[PDB]
Amino acid sequence: LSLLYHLTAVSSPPAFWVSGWLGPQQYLSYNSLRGEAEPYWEKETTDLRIKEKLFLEAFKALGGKGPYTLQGLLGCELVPTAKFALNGEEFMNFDLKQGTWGGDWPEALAISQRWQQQDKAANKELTFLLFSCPHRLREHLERG
Amino acid sequence: GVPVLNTPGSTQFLTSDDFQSPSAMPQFDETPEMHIPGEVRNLMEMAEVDSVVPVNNITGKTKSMEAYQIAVGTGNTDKTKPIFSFQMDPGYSSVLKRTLLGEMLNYYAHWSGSVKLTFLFCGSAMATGKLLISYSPPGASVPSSRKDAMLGTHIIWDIGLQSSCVLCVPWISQSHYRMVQQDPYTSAGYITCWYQTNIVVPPGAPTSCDVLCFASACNDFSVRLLRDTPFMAQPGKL
Amino acid sequence: GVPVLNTPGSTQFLTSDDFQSPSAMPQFDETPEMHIPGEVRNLMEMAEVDSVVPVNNITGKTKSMEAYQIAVGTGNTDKTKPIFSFQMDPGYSSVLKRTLLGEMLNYYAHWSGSVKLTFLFCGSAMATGKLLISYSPPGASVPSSRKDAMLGTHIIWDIGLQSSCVLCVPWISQSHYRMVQQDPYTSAGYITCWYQTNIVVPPGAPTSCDVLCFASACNDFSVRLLRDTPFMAQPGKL
Amino acid sequence: GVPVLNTPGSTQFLTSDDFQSPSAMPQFDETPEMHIPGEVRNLMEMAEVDSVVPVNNITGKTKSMEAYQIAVGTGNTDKTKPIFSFQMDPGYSSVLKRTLLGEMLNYYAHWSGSVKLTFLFCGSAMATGKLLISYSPPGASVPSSRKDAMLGTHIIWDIGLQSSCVLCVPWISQSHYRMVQQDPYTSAGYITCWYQTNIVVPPGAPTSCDVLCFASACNDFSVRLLRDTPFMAQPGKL
Amino acid sequence: DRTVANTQPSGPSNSKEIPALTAVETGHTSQVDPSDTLQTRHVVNFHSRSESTVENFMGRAACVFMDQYKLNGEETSTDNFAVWTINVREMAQLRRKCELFTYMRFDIEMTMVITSCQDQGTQLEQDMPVLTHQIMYVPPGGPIPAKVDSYEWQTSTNPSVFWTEGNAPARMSIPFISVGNAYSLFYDGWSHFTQDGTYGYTTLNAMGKLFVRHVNKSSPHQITSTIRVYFKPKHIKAWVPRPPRLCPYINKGDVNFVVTEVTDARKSITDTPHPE
Amino acid sequence: DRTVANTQPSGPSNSKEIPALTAVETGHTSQVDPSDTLQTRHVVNFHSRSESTVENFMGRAACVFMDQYKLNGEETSTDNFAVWTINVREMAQLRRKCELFTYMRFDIEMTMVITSCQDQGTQLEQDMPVLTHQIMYVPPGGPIPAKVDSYEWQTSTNPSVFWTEGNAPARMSIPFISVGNAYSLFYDGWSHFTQDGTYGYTTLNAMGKLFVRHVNKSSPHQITSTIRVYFKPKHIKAWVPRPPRLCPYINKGDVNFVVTEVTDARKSITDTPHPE
Amino acid sequence: DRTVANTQPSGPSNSKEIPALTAVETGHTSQVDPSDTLQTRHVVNFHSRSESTVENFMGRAACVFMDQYKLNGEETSTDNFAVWTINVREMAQLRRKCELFTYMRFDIEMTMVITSCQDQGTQLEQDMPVLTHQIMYVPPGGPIPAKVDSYEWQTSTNPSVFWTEGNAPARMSIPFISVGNAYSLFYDGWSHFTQDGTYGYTTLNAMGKLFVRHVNKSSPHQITSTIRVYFKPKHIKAWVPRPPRLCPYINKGDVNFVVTEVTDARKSITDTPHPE
Amino acid sequence: TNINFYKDAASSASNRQELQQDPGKFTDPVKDLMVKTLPALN
Amino acid sequence: TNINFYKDAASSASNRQELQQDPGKFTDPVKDLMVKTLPALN
Amino acid sequence: DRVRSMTLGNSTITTQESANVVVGYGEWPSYLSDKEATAEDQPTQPDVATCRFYTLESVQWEKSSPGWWWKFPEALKNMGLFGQNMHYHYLGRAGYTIHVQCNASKFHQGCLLVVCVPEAEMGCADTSTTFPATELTTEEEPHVFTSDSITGKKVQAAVCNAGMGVGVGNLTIFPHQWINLRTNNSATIVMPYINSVPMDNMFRHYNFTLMIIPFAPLNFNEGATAYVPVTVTIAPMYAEYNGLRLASTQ
Repeated sequence: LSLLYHLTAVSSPPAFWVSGWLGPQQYLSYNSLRGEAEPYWEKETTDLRIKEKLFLEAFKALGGKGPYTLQGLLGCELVPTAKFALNGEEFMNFDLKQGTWGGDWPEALAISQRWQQQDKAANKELTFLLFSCPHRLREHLERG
Repeated sequence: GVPVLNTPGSTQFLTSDDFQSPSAMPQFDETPEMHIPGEVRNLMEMAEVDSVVPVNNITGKTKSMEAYQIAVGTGNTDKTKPIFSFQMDPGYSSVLKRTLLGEMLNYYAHWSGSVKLTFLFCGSAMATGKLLISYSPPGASVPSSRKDAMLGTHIIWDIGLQSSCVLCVPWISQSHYRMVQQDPYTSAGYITCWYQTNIVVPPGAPTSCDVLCFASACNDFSVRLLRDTPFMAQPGKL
Repeated sequence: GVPVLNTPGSTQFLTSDDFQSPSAMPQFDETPEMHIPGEVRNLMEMAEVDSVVPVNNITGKTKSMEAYQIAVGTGNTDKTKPIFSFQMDPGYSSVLKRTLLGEMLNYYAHWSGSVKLTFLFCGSAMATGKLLISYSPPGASVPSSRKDAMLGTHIIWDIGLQSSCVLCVPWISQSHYRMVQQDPYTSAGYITCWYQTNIVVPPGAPTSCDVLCFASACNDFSVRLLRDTPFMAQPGKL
Repeated sequence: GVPVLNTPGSTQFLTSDDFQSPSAMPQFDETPEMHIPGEVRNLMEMAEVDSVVPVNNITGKTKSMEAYQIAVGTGNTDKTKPIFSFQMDPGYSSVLKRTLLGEMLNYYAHWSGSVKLTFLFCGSAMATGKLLISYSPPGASVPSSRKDAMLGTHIIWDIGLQSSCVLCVPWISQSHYRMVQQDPYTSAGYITCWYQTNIVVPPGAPTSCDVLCFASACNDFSVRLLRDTPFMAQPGKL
Repeated sequence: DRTVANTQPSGPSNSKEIPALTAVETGHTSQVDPSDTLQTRHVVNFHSRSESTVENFMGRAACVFMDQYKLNGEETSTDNFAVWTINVREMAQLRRKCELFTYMRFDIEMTMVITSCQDQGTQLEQDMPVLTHQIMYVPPGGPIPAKVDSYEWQTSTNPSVFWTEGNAPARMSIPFISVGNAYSLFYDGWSHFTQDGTYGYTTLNAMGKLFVRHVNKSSPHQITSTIRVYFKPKHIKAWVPRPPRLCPYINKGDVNFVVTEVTDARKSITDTPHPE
Repeated sequence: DRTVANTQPSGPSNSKEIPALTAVETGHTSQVDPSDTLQTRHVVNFHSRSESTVENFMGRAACVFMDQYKLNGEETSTDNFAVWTINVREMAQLRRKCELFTYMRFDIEMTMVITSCQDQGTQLEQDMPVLTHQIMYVPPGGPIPAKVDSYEWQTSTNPSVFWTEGNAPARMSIPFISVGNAYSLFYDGWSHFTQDGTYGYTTLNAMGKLFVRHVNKSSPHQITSTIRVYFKPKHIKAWVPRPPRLCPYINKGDVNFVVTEVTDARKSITDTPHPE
Repeated sequence: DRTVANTQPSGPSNSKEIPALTAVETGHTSQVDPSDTLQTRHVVNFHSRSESTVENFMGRAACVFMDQYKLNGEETSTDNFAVWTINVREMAQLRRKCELFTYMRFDIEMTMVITSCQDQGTQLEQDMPVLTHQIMYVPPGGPIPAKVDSYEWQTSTNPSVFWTEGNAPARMSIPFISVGNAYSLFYDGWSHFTQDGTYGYTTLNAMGKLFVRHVNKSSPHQITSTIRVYFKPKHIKAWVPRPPRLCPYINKGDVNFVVTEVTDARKSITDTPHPE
Repeated sequence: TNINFYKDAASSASNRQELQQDPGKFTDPVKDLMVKTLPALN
Repeated sequence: TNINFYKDAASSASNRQELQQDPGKFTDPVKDLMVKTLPALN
Repeated sequence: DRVRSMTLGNSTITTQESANVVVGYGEWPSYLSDKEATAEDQPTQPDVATCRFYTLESVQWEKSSPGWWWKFPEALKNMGLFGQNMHYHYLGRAGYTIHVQCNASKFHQGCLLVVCVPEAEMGCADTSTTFPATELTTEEEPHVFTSDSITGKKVQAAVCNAGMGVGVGNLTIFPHQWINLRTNNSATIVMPYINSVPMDNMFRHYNFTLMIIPFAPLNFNEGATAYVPVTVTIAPMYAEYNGLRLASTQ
């Protein structure tokens, strides 16, 4: 199966919301207003709060004042899969080796550097993708 | 004895230190060193070697021999479209990485020097054409027409007896060293190939020929800052 | 091996030590050093540069461009009153601090040398006057009249073609070095400006002109004891 | 004092270090060194000494004096069968180990040089014969016939006044040093003895004579990497 | 060690030479000494400016990285290793000194003053052996650890130092790791050529990351170590000096600031703090 | 330190000299500089390749052995000592660097960054003295320890280093321990002459084993130490360079691999990551 | 460092010179090289025997004394100090190397790798300061300690070293302490002139005792330290070499042995381990 | 730096200062000299 | 390496560099010279 | 020059369109020097008996051919006196001049990386296990790469990689000569004796692999010769042989 959190946020709105799909079925519906991982749950809530803070800092990272609908497909397929899209177009990906986001888009490097400024955020993403996502996938497969 | 003060940087295992150390086997008689051919003394000597570039990263075409072959064909279709187009940085560009030059750079953090891209024609001997390969320095977008390509640095390759014309891209970097990693600052230009003239082939010759790009390094090429390669990413114990 | 005794001051990270240390990257090829213009080799070279002094620390006038402008005017009102009056110490005086000379001193604990205060007139070219700027050495109170000002060290500045007359205050310190911090001992004197003659302006010229003070350092200027600047006072992680 | 940085490999007891150390008894008057005969200065000098080889490892025959005696006899039976057959490696071969050369090698991990196997006849003086002893280099199987033995390196020993002909096996190793331990790579050849001519004895002379193999080392012999001997395997405190 | 220039003897002067009267509008700081504008004595000044050089000013080592990495159990996370994209900006004390100059070519001594303190807890009975700490400088673009026990800690080519707690802090002289010929403490340009992307010094002088961890695999009870990386810029070849930073630093990626007064406010332009 | 060759000045050329037009089919990489194919300026290049030599590339010390050996009670087992058949292959970081060359003659600095952490348990009250660790290199073919208290730890001839925790990691320069004149990082042959047996580098360059233990006999409560042997290949005389390893390593005895893409896949042959 | 003698070139020889045919009955090992008995090529051999000298063979330091001395309470006994009548025989690893030679004149480096581990117990809460260990070499005939706190530990003339746990192991170079001009590793004679008394090496080379203790008076809970004395014989002037010991050692006072096979038994005199 | 404090040659420092290279081994391995200006084949 | 930092001769380093050997002590101990080429007995 | 002639031993190789001869790493083959020697067995040096171009079996270059690899010291077993001396000698040193002849008309498209990779340790299709010798060494036919990933207890002949888990296109660091049918009708790589040890067993040790990997698949229009072979001839110049003993059962 393939676990995929559909991270999404809007700079000028539900400011931030996650749609965790363990397979084609959706199992997690996180929202910024609630601040909790509404369908173990505490750790996922903390991780998604970190992701929400990263998305807010990414919104601050973009120089343009126009709307920005940031999206992402974070997860692991049992292999980590990180694909971030700005305004509905993929712009950056998280390199596991170098352990940092990037792409040809200038906004990709701006957001990657802004998230790198956050304390251990790149390694938080490394733990989330390489370790936390497969751990949650296996735990949910055994449980369900 | 002699008064000595333990300066900062003591009782530490710096990974990049050249400190001496007592030997495990004193007065050990090492095997006499024979003249083994191929004494590599610099990693750039390995980078300097023309190495086939997987230009064609298309899905399925990679993890194969279609990755290295640039499909150059006899046709009127998409001859004002690039034969290939990638970024010049051997470090983080998916095309120029994972080769002698690219993997050599990936073991470092800063690189410099001109890159020679040797384009070897693999087709029929009767096939004749002209391919214009252009390195565009950063500051503008990737070339979208051959008109935009000839403005920058370009080489016109006449397919023929040599058929291995090399675009030795220059060093137009703002800084002395570029960044191996994906850095928008001090990034390299873009390599785009176009059809100066269509490769005319006789009826007996195949229409679709191939091109192999060879990334190598010049006498001007150098790297500065050592680092662990991000390519490996060892999962665990072997 | 050689008998060595661990003297006091060993296994310690003194912040002001010049001990050697193994390099992280041995035989690292640094980028060749180009002749970048502006090679600053002493911090006093930066202090020596005339730097506009926020003389006018009045509330509201600071955090603005009114802080640097000394408002010198054409009038009979308060012409026996100082144009400005502050303390000479660039370190702790609110006026002479937060500038090249002042912030340069704030990074140290002891300072010495003559301070040049260059007074640049910013007014109409038709405006003409005389401003008497006086450095009074410590021992008495701040000058309250121009009569008390001319007793000490003073310069009479004739507003004109130059209009940048500099009061290069002398070194009348009892000790070789003064204290950067607010120390009653070995403190500096006071800088007070007065109207030697009223600045007469034509009807077409504005009555209220301005003066900019530039704190700089002479060839005699020096500092002795390094310290962390009290200006920053970092709250926490950035 | 002098700033010193504790390099990696400090505060460690490397077993193979030549570091100096303060003496327990300073200015100790050692007993004057007399010229004791037998000054052994290299362990290979001990290896170079012909040492009787327990070729006959047959059960019961070992832990005895039958281990060293190679039983060479006057007969037509099994004269196209090897007189003895073992592996040339003094390190891990059960035959050539546990002797001066073999135990000398067992204290090391890499060895090199030609081995002289001196074959001393122990029989009646009237006995006369010819024994063909062959070292076969690795790459093929152990010699199974004298025809396969004479192809490699062989020596024909004419039993007589000398009766101590030595097969000085050559150094046909692919590498400069072989492995003392049981390594399929860079292993040595095989020593096999055969009856070139049957040892004819008079009726008064005994039919079954003996041969003693002496493993020694040449001037070309050397070892490289020190190690603890696997022979001892101390169980516990003595 | 050349000392300051001695104040030359001077007397009364009514000449047409105007030392004080100059023009700072020209951009030239007046080179007048006290003798030039005042009558002074001949004093042989020995006030050496040796400690006032950029080599000595930057010679003082100041803390640049403060983070708390932890040793605890087998539930390895991102809190067991300290991650730092090596940049002077992190701590303001040395950031202001470096941002006193636009470009500085220097070899940087990195001293790791690791302070390990057991985290306060109900159970602290543990008696752990002396903790060993690995401080690895990952080159820019090289692989970075994902966990405290990842393959990236096997430093085949990445420089690293293993330091045992209680010894001298691990001091490693990192050479001039810059693609250019200097370190741009300020970079007025952008990350990308399209005038977009990241803005500031962070785009250039992309020094590789530094990862700190406990070489000890685990600890019966959690122990938090503060890495406290201090930087000593030596072999300074600073270029284009800049005024010391006025506004307090807010972020380590940009010079973005909350507007601050030029200097401490005073009651009046004629207000002099003086004894009564 | 010889620098790179300076780009010679060049101008417009319509000659019959074809620098770009060459034949890479010959196996010769074209030696053309930018001046040869393009009109360039005369720049005196000082980009030294000192850190890009095999001596410096292999000079960086990278971890090669990670194992956890334990101190606990009197029930001695195989978990109280760490066993390693000394081979670069174990950790991939330095394995790839070494497998960038077929043969390398070098003296190898072995630094043991021992990190002792008490194993998490119900009772951790113990206050053990400073742990001493013995790191013995058993020569190939020499006796190897069977227990933590075996006779083989009495290093009569086997090299060994006793290191006290908290000091500088134990650095021992092992000399060129090879039967041949180089280390075969790749060995396309077999172990035995019959074209059978073990295949790969493991047959040759049979470096002797390394055994690590706690010189302290026992500990009131179990303490796990991570040996973390790091290798620094110095005095490199590398021969026959090889491309850096593409596929991730699966085993430390063979180069056996799961097929990997030549390089990162891209949308199309004309796909260039560029700012919009 | 003189290398091995190069194999001289040789060709076919039918001369009356019989190199192979010699007489080992004379007690002379044949000095024939491969050239003498076989046709060989001229190879310039550089196989140095530097590491194969008695200086280098004995240079490897091997453990010679293993004992457990304890720190506990005030009930001082004989278990608080480790006693050793300094003799190479104790541990077989170096005993075999020394018993490869009849007489050896050498200065002996004595390295004490003390490993202190708290004895497993119900209560281990203690937090003892860093243990200091005294290693005193009592000269032969000098007073020896009766308790851990006896007057003999006051080393007025007996050599001693005080080592703090966690530092480099205490290495003391003991000089040539022998009444004679060498050390008799084997002594075929008896202790007394009446052909009685003690037999073996123990009678001569009567090296003085070595006593190891904790300089710390007591410990809240018992801690056992393993002294692990390792010997490095340097400045070797070995005389009369002997074959390496075949039978496993049984006692450290005599060479008394349980009969062992000459070598590993093999199926048949014609049995060669070879690939099929 | 050049001073060696141990007699063993394997105990010396890394030869970082030694910058030698022969790219003609791998970049110009052809038996016959191939000049850049001259045509490579015929 | 050759420098001795302690006055005691027993404190010096191991003489690893000293490679001397006289195999004629044990491999050629006969009183009369035995030439390899010549027959050993008579 | 395009035309060339190599006269090594009895055999003679004539070429008309061959590219420049590549010498492996720039070192011409030569006999093992006495300074560089480790054995004192007086090795035999057959100047022409063993140092001659042995023509291996012709291999057809197909449109779908991934590539091939020969283990040279091994491939030449039971092929002339070089193989006989391999059997009869424990040690062996030789410098191999590999002329790979792949002739095609002017209407044939394709290019082969004919690279001699010293000690090209191949990977296994099932990584856990190790392939037998019948999968690496040529067994009545050269071993052929595979276009995609393969499984089973065989050599991982995936032409996707170089066979050692490494990039195939990066193999040009090793001595090589491309057979471009436009230019090259043959490739000439002169590899010296390349090994860590001065001499090694020629059956136990595989000195190198001749990997002929078509980067551009052979494409030809109909009517042209479909059977385009890739012959391999190898001349072991300076074929030294130490450790003479009984012939190996290989």
